[PDB]
Amino acid sequence: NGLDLMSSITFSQQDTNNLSHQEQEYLKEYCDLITDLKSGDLVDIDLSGSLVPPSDAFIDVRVLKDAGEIQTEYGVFNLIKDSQFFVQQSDVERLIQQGYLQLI
Amino acid sequence: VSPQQDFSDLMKSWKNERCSPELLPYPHQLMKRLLNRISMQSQLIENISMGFLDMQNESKLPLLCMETELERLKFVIRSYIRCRLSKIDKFSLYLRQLNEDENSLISLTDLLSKDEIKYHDTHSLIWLKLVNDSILKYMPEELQAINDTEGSVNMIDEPDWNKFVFIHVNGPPDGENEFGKPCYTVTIPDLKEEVELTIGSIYVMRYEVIRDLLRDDKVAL
Amino acid sequence: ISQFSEAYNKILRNSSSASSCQLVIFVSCLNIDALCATKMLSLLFKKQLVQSQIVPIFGYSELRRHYSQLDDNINSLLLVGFGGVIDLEAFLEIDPQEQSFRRDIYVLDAHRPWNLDNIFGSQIIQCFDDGTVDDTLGEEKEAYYKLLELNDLSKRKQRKKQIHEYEGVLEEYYSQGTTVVNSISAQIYSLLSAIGETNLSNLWLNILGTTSLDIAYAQVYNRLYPLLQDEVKRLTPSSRNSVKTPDTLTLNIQPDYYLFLLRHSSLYDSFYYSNYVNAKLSLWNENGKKRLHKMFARMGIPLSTAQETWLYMDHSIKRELGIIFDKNLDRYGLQDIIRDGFVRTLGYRGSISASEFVEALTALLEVGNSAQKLTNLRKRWVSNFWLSWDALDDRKVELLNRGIQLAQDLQRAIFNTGVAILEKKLIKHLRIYRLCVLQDGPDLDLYRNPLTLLRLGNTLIECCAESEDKQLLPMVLASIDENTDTYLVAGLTPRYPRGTKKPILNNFSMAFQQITAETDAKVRIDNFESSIIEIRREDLSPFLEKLTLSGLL
Amino acid sequence: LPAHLQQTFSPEEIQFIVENEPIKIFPRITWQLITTDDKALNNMVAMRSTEVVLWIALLLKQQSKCSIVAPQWLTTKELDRKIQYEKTHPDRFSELPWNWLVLARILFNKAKDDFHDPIHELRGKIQDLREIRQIKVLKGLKYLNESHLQLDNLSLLEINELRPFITEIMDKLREIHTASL
Repeated sequence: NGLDLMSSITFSQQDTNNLSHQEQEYLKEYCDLITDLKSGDLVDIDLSGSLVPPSDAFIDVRVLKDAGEIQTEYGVFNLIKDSQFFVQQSDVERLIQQGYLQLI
Repeated sequence: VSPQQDFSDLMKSWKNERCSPELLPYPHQLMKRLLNRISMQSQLIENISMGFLDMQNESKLPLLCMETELERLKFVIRSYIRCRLSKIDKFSLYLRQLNEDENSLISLTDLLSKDEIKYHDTHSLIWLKLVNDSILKYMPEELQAINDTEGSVNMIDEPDWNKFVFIHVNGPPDGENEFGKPCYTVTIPDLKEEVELTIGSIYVMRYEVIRDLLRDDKVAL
Repeated sequence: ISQFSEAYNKILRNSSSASSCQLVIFVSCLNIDALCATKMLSLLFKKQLVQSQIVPIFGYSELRRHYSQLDDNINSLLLVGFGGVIDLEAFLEIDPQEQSFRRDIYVLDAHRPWNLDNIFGSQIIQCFDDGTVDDTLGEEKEAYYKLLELNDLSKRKQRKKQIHEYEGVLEEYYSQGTTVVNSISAQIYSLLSAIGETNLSNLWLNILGTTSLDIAYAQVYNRLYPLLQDEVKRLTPSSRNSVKTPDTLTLNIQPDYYLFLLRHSSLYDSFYYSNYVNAKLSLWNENGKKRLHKMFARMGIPLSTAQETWLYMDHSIKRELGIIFDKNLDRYGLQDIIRDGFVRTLGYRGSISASEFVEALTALLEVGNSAQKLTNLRKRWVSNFWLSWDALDDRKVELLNRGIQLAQDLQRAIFNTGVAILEKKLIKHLRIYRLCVLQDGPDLDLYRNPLTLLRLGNTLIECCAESEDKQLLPMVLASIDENTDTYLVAGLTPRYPRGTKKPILNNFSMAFQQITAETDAKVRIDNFESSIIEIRREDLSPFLEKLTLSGLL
Repeated sequence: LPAHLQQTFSPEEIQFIVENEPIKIFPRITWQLITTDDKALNNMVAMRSTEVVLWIALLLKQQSKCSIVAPQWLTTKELDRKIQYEKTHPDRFSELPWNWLVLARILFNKAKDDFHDPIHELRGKIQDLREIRQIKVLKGLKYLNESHLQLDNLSLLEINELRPFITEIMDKLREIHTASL
């Protein structure tokens, strides 16, 4: 999840309806369960991401057919297919999980 | 009490955590003073970053430094707790059986975080609720309770104290436990005779024989 | 009109901030010089860790889609290779915002003459005109201070006579051919040396830049060798090898050849496809093809040894490669082959000729990848740009070779089809100028790219004129596959046989704008270059007739 | 849920760890910053060595505003005594900085031009000392028993690579043997 600005659980998990609704209730209840952990910190997390440590600390992201510009947080990165942003690890973590960025 | 030391202890805790087969006490005294400290510097850097634009009709370096640092240490604890929550996910039952029993130390406000306890009970709850409307309907009368039969078993597992963990022996010498020839500590495995332990050399053994050394932090993992 | 270092400190002060930054440097467009420039530029930014956007623009019309759409916080803008011809102040408009204007658009261009509206009347620039044409250039200087802001009947008549007096000479200016003075890269390096960075791969970027265009003239480049060779003298990896050594291990001077792909292809195929030698030896002809073999009979190089890849040829032939050519080539009139060139050796991988590298990148640009189709195609070129951008990096060589296996193939296409033309004698000498059109051919997919027709057009204008009396006459080409009769037609410039008296200033730029202003029949300047335009087969023929007359040259 | 690895450290994580070790630097520079854990420094004097943490040296090296010192143990003339001392004690692994692999990767990426005779030498040396030492580990690994091992002085990376293996088949081995008495 998914990740900035989560901001809702949607379009994820290609299994979708094919997987049992009994599990999906558990699932939605579970991400609802983790929203509270998100709400205790206050760290901040930013926990869902950054399993792999920052270096250093600016990277280069090459657009991958994404539109864009949807980068509202922090700044309007103005997403544009065939455009690489010499941007800090910060918004890279959040945006790489979605599927916009490609090369770290 | 120094920041650097709280950090060294943070790292120490982090390694000891990812190494050991089981859960460790929740170190609130430190982890909370860091959870206050980062709330301080994250506000401070945004304040100095915003005040910096006023002298602007210079050097971004201490700001970049600072910020990178904060990314590193905000990673560290996030690995920590993202790990512990997993071991809670695996030990939820064991912990439950540990809670219903009197002796010795249950979850309380200590063994788990005031944040973690919520995660534990809610996960446990929604899990039981999942399996309940899924496969227990259709409920065996003996199998109503989730606990030992015994066998096999279930869970119970895994407070596994015999698992191997790489350990590196470090701690202040008085010249407590040093019996020679090089140094501390005992050892005394139950199945075997002492090696015993040498301090400049890492020696892999069971987690149980060393748990007390772990408590004292006389051996890193 | 400014010190490079000071323009630099300006783009420094408006740059670094919270949030960073913001600037979009526009790399444009299809010209290898652009890469050469903006890569050392981008590396320079990464040095001070200044955030940047970098945009692969193709179409000149395409730039409007960008600048008009996304701009928010960007107080300092940079642009490359555009605006020297057509002014963006009118094109973008601007509309002054807030003296001490908030946004500074730097425009870097090698093209001349500058637009009149650009240099004088400072709004968006911050011009890069420095230092090539300063000049004066008194013709643009009197163009404004006179014009602006401009018994009484004779003073009115006198005044107006003066106004037209300035307007005539002014009309001489800005109506003219577009010709590159110096490679933008060179100047970025002049900007770079004042800051104090001597970096080796940087310098290699300069060498790449300069040698981007030697396919087309020099023109000043013949005297650029001091400005490079001295720099190659300002550094050195080791006083003596010390073989290799595995690191530094850098670029050096060698007797390089306009000969094509000597090091990464078989020798015989390296003459047979080379561009300068296509001409003098009449290689499209079967009767001339033999003359090559006679060259090899003169060299004592086996035919079988000529067919073998250059890495593996015997050592004796290598040591004699700089001699045998002296002994023989002189007799065939081929005496201009041996340049003093630059070669960077990566050691155990191989070595690479400055020029051949450029052949690799060009190779990358077109291959190895109703308005929806053209947009999607130009898009494919935009993606492909980065596939070409990556090859510049040292750490990945693995794909650079994917360029070279292409660069060979392209020639094998280009040469082939090129010969397919001369067999039918499709050249129309006309009267005022030479002209051609390809009505049919194999694999027009390769010919979609502007630069492909720049190189085919180049080998062809090079082939027709050795010289080859008389009268170097600019050439025209056309091709069509899909996108409903787009029939791309690129302007060209004559080639002197190494003895070049005048720049000669391609006039198609003007001749096309005269027609866009006349009946404008399906005429599209959409491509960034003034020499190359688009047309439809319906309106191409009346366009060709209106091209024939009135001739501006 | 850490997913990977999870029981062993990640190769990257051990660099993430080692970069917390301080090493000396040669600053070109002449705010504050307190940061948190640094403690340093009063404004660094150009042409004056000083002790700081690694990740900042690397950070300030990307900007080439500082020249890192070479470690006294990283030299080819120094390494020579170490492989000499290693061939001649086939049992013990000698004396290691314990980070030496990972510092050998890190300091070679950027700092390489700072070293005296870095080229085609030290990499040849440590790629060697990372050879005979590795096979010596695989031939010292036949003696496996529960529960003890002397791995003596051994790198963090070397620990991390073989960890799942040893601490897994020790958990199949000791598992039958504890349980058969």
